This record gives sequence, structure tokens and C-alpha cells, in this order.
Amino acid sequence: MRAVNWNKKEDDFSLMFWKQNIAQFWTEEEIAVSSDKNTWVQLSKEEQIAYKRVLGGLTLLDTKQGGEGMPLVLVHLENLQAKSVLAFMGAMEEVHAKSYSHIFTTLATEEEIDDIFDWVDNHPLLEKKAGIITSYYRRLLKPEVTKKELYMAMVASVFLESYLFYSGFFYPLYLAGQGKLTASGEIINLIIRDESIHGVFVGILAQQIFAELSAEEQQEVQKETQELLMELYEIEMAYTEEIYTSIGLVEDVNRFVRYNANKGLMNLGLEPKFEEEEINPIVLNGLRTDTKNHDFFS
Amino acid sequence: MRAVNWNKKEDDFSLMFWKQNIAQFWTEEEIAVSSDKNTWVQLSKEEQIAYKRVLGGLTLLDTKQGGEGMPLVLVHLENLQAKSVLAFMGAMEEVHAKSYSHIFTTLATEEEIDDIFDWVDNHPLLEKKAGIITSYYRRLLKPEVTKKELYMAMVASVFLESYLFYSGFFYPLYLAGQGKLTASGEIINLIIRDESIHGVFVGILAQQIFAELSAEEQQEVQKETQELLMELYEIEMAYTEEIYTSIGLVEDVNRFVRYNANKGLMNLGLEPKFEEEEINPIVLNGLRTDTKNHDFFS
Amino acid sequence: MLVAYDSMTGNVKRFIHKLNMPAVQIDEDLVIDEDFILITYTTGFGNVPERVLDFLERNNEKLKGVSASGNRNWGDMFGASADKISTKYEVPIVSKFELSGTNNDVEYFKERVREIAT
Amino acid sequence: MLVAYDSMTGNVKRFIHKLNMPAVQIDEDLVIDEDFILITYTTGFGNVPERVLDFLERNNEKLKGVSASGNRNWGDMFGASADKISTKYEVPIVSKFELSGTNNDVEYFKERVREIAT
Ligand SMILES: Cc1cc2c(cc1C)N(C[C@H](O)[C@H](O)[C@H](O)COP(=O)(O)O)c1[nH]c(=O)[nH]c(=O)c1N2
Ligand SMILES: Cc1cc2c(cc1C)N(C[C@H](O)[C@H](O)[C@H](O)COP(=O)(O)O)c1[nH]c(=O)[nH]c(=O)c1N2
Ligand SMILES: [Mn+2]
Ligand SMILES: [Mn+2]
Ligand SMILES: [Mn+2]
Ligand SMILES: [Mn+2]
Repeated sequence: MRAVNWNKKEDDFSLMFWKQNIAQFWTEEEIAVSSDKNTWVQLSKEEQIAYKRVLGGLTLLDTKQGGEGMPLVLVHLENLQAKSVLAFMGAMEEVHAKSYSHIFTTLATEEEIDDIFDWVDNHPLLEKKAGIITSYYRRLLKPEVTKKELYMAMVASVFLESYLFYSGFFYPLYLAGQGKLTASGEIINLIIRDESIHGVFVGILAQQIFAELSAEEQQEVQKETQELLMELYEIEMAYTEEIYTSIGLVEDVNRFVRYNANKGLMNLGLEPKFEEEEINPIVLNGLRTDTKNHDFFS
Repeated sequence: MRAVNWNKKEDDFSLMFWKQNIAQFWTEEEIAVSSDKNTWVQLSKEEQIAYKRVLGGLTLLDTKQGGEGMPLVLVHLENLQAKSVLAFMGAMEEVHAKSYSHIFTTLATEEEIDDIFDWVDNHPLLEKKAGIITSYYRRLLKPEVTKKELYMAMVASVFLESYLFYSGFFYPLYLAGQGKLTASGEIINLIIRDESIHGVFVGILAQQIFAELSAEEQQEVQKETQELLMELYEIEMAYTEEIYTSIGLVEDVNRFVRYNANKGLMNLGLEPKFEEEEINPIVLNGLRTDTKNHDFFS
Repeated sequence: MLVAYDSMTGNVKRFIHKLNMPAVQIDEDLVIDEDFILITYTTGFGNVPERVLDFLERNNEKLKGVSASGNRNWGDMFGASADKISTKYEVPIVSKFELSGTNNDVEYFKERVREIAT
Repeated sequence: MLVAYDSMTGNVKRFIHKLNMPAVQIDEDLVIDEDFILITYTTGFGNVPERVLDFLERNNEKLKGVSASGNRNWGDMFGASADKISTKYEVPIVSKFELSGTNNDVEYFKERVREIAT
């Protein structure tokens, strides 16, 4: 049986991504969020509910990625250096999920927090959204998977990392770009920094497997990738309708969803499918934070 | 579907172990090992071969724990906070495995390192040892596992964390306790610090599952746990015979193996099975290093 | 003589049952008003568990000695909860032992306490 | 005018093929002896890839401008490889664009270079 040997490179990418992972290492204790309550009490009730709901939804997605997505993909990889990178990325998904609880502790009481998590667990739309993604992961719970099954699981993972998070990321960035809940916004930006390199890395791995598929299987996964993209898009539009109608931001979020769907496609080496529009300028302001340049190695 | 909620504790232990994990976070770039070559050239040829062979064997075991052991156990856990801890422990297994390559780069040439890894891959004894452990993990590659299958996989994991590593850990500690290869010894001590809390944590989880088994299943896993312990012991004795005969340390290592087997049993809440002897005093000196008190949070 | 102790994963609890001495597990409210020996486990980086620290704030006038369970894997932090309590309250370290202790640990402890109780 | 570029995961390479301009991927040995525009990707924390840095040590006398591909997820580090090259060698930033660029990015680039080439 093979042991991992980092003195002979198995690919051209894993070492650079291993090092970047660790340079980006962070934990929620590094960002105090208590100063956010001064601006949190300035938000209307409808604004507060939307914010708690999107964080609950993000917590669910990170839970599934750390507890199902990364471990079931990595266990079937033969490249031991790439396997190592995914194990660390899976650990950081748990840091992300925990960091949302750090935000909640400040903004809501014990009973408010339980209610939000009850809502997440029983929401039919989140169940369907998460269930579609994890059905690609659960296929891998067997001793032997085909390259086609592994490819589609990586596509599912990139679509989560690069696309499905962003209907939720939109609102903390929108508020932070206006100077509201800026400490929480710093944590969201640290999360986004990680997910940006997660999606690139899994996209690289998917493209290597794609080249090993037969001509007929490439045609099959291409069609299935396009159907999955559009199936998830239909769900995101229903989700943004439910979350953002009360605060008048549905069209803004949908634009941001299509914008990130195009990035997720490009991570897989595929051409964009939605019309090119520029990022919302307030969201763009929320992505500027001094915390994002912190290197662990310094 | 459930999202992880750290504001309501799922057990009495996961939060403390989550925090301890992170406080113990380290990476190989923190310890330069180049000063070790001054004492490495003082070792005989038989001593150098033994050292390279035990490190290759340790690299194999950490590879399997990070790429199979932690991910397949954690995917079947329902406790989402405990799942989080195991994901991080699995990431640290990859840091461990990589750290052995950092040692090799200093002590051996490119061709020497390839030869050692060829030896590891094709060694029938390592294959059988690793194959016994991972056969408990591979049972979990299916959608539904029983509590008995999950318990035996945790037993296998504790036996690896607390017992099977130590026929390999013995020799770096023995040399470092004599002032030889002390920088490498620092890394081995950081690894041991992690494995000590890994074995405790998985042992706690196993004991919780044990209490949920029926009376008949408790009797079954008790017998199977004892047979596995002794089966692994037979293999360790053949392994220490092969590795340490040339340098006259077979009896010393076997004592150290039984000493740690007793600790692994106690981690599972079971009574020791080997006679109580005190630790080798030179190994004990090798376990004293100023690097082990480093807290990430400070 | 009374033994007060704390245990998180059961090792100290098992050591206690080998002693055949009067012993009581500590909680936040507990008040001992007679001489006692404390056995604690070691947590963190050679640290005293917080419940033991809180208990000692109220009960240190009757503390006559301390033992610690630990794991020699921790190097110089082995059983270091005993060192911190010993220097803080100027009481002797009775002994240090690993996990649930060996039979020699038990007999060494009982000999140490008979020595102290004079 | 010649375009020199580097690409790790193909985004800059795809941008290049939209330009319909003479273009060449850089390597360690490459020597350009005519005016060129550099397009680099952004790595690390707003950093220039090392191969681009090495290439510029030998070829900066003919460098007339730089564009960078990046991702606006990086905040103020978006396309910051261009800023570092621009200040290091006193050449203009032609443009910054995301991944493989939009059609507006292409036309903005071609307009910027026609502007520079005078
Ligand atoms: C998180 C954590 C941290 C430490 C430990 C364990 C754990 C889980 N233990 C070992 C511990 O003291 C030993 O297992 C005791 O036997 C625990 O006793 P109970 O089983 O709780 O009575 C430990 N032991 C030691 O000698 N020095 C130390 O610094 C530590 N640190
Ligand atoms: C490790 C790592 C680090 C960074 C990036 C990516 C990766 C993988 N990228 C994004 C990158 O520049 C973008 O995806 C480019 O399009 C890459 O171009 P090629 O596809 O290599 O031509 C990036 N982008 C940016 O604008 N600022 C940055 O600091 C970084 N840092
Ligand atoms: Mn995440
Ligand atoms: Mn991710
Ligand atoms: Mn390990
Ligand atoms: Mn371990």
C-alpha cells in the first residue's frame, strides 16, 4: 500500500494549494463581533429575519460540505497529495460552520437561535436544495465508483463552493458594504477567501478526470452538468423569492447568483451560460476588508 | 436536514476537544531540521536504515488514518459537533504525514527516499498490518452501518492512534533522549501530542456507542476487541524483529509496545492486558521538549 | 483520611476504587471540613481543571496534599496540575501517575499519605 | 503589438484567444526584443507568479503595460499583480479583469492598448 511522498510531486498543483490552505488558516476567536450589535439594532425586523435565515442556510451548506462532500470525494481519489489538500479543506468547512454560531451568539438569544435552526431543518426548499447536491455524494458510499460518478460529484461540489453559497453571502456583503454588521462581514469575507480557492482546486481535479472519460461519457456528463446547473438555478430563484421579497432585493440577488454561476462554470473550464453583468457596487464594497490579507506564515 | 448548532451542546466533550485541536495546531515549517545532519552522520549504517524504515512505516499509517480512518468514521456519526472534531483530526493526520517528508528531505537524497517508499509499498508485513486496520474502515463504505460495525471501526482507530504507532515512535524518541536527531524528535513529539488526544476522543465516542449495544452485541464486540488486540500484537512482534534485531533493541521496543497497548485499552475504558512495566528511561527523556508547550492561541 | 477527586473520562475514578479509602467526587457546591488529599486529572497544557480550581478556592484550608493523573506523552507537562496546586497552596505533591495507575502507583500513594498524616 | 502572458489554470489563455492579437506564453528562457504588453494572473495574496517575475528581470526594457486576471472575491487584492508590476517598472496598468474576462473586458483592453501605442 502507498504512503504519501511529498518529495515526488504527483501533480503540478497540490503543493501550492496545500501551502495556500495553511497560509489562509483562521479561527473565529480572531474576530470579535460584539461591536456589531450597535448597527444590528438599527435594522428593521424584516432585515433581521432575512439575515438570520441566510446564515442558517449557509450553516447547513457548510455542514454538508465538511461532513459529506469533502470526505466522500477524497476517499476515492488515488492522488495522495490531492487527497491531503481536500482533507484540510474539509476541516476548514467545519471552521466556517462553527463561525456562523459565533455570529449568532452575539445577535440573538438562545431561544431565537433554536428557532432559526428548527426553521433550517424543516424548510422544504433547503431540504430539496441540499438533497440534490448530497445525492451526488451519497452515490460514492460504496467500495468502487466509476470516473463518471466521481466527476459528477466534483461538479456538484464546485457548484456548491462557487455558486450555491452566494445567494446567502449576498446579504452580509450588502450590509457590510453599507457599514452595517462589519465585524460579521469580516468573517464572511474570510470564508469567501477559502471557498474561492476550494472551488478552483476541485475544478482542476474535475478537469483532469474529464480528460480520462470516453467520448460518450464526456457527452453524457456535459448534458448532465447543464441540467444540474439549471435545476439548481430554478431552486435558487424560488429561494431568493422567499428570503428577499420582504426587503425588496430579489432582482439584485438573482443577478449576483447568475454572476457566480458563471464563475463556477469557468472553474470547471466551461463557458458561461448567463449574460455578463457587473457586480452590485455595494456588494463589491463589502468585499473590501483589511482582514483578507492576513497570512498565517507572517 | 440538520445544521451544526454550537450554541446547544450535543455532548459534554466535543467543544473542549475542538478547542484543544486548534490550540495544538502546527505545521512542519515551524521546525527546521537541517541541524540534525551533524548527528545523523554519526549513526552507523544499520542505525540509519532502521530510522528511515520506521519513518516510512509511520508515514503509511498516517496516510491511512487521514485518508480512510477519520473520513469513513465521521461520515456515519450523527453527532454533528463530534463529526466536526474528527474532520479536523483527519486534516492533522495529513500534516503529520507531510512532516515526515520534511525530515526525509534533510536526511536522504531523492533516490534514497524513493527506495524507502518502494520498500514501504511492497513490504508484506506492513501490508498485512495496515490491511487489518483498514478492513474495519472499508466495511463503512455503504449507506447504512450498524452500531457494531461503527464500534469496531473506532476500536481499530484507537488501536492505531494509541498502540500501533509506537513501535515506530520508539526509535526517534530513543535517539532524541540521547541528544541525537533532536530537531526531528521535536516534530515526532508534536505528532505524539496530537495522537494522544486523538486516541482519547475516539475512545470516548466508542464508549458511548458501546452503551447502546444489546447485551449480546456487547459480548460479541468484547471478544472481537480482544482477538484484534492479540492479532495486532503478533504482527508487531514480527515487525520489531525485522526492524530492530540489527541494532539490538528488540526487547526494549516490545516492552514499549505492550506499555502503549495498555494505554490504548484504557482509552476504551477496558482493563490492561499486559504486565505493568515502567517506560524506558531514555525514551522518557526524548519525550521532554520545550516545543510541546506551544499554544496557538498565545 | 478523606480523598477528594475529579474525573472527566473515568481514569481517576478507577484509581479511586483501587484505594479502598473514603473518597468523594467534587462538585461546585461541595464543602469539606476535614483534612483531605486531592487527586486531580491534568487537562489543557499541564493545567488544573477549572472545577478543581473553583473547589480549591473554598476548601484549601483543609488541603494536605495533591496527586495527579496524566500521561507521560506530555513530557514536562506530565501531571503538571499537581505542580501548580503544590506551589499555589504550599502542600506536598503526593505522587503522579499515568491514567488509572499501576498497582505500584496505588501502594506508593498509600505509603505517601501515611507518611504525610504525621 | 505583441502580447506576452502566463496562465496556470487556463483563464488568461482563454482571454488571449478572444483578442486575435499576436501572443506568446512565457517560459524561463524566453526573450522578447520588441514592445509588448504583459497579461499575468494573480496568485498568493495579491502576488505576481514567480515565473512572470523571473521573465520580467530579463525583459522589462520592452514592457509597455500590464493587465491582470483575478477574482473580485479577493477585495483590494483583486488583480494586484498588476499594481506591483506597474509601480515596480513604471508602466501603466492596461486593465484588470475577472477570470477569462467579459466581452467588455476584451474591447476595453484593445482600446487601452491602441491608446498606449502612441
Ligand atoms: C485535552 C487533554 C489534555 C491533556 C490530557 C488529556 C486531554 C484529553 N492529559 C491526559 C489526562 O490527564 C489523562 O488521560 C488522565 O488520566 C485523565 O484523567 P480522567 O480519565 O479525566 O480522570 C494530560 N496529561 C498530562 O500529564 N499532561 C497534560 O498536559 C495533559 N493534557
Ligand atoms: C491560490 C490562488 C490565489 C489567488 C487566486 C487564485 C488561486 C488559485 N486568484 C484568482 C486567479 O488570479 C484567477 O482565478 C485567474 O483567472 C487565474 O488565472 P489562470 O486561470 O491561472 O490564467 C486571485 N485573484 C485576485 O484577484 N487576487 C488574488 O490575490 C488571488 N489569489
Ligand atoms: Mn465553507
Ligand atoms: Mn469550501
Ligand atoms: Mn497522525
Ligand atoms: Mn491521529
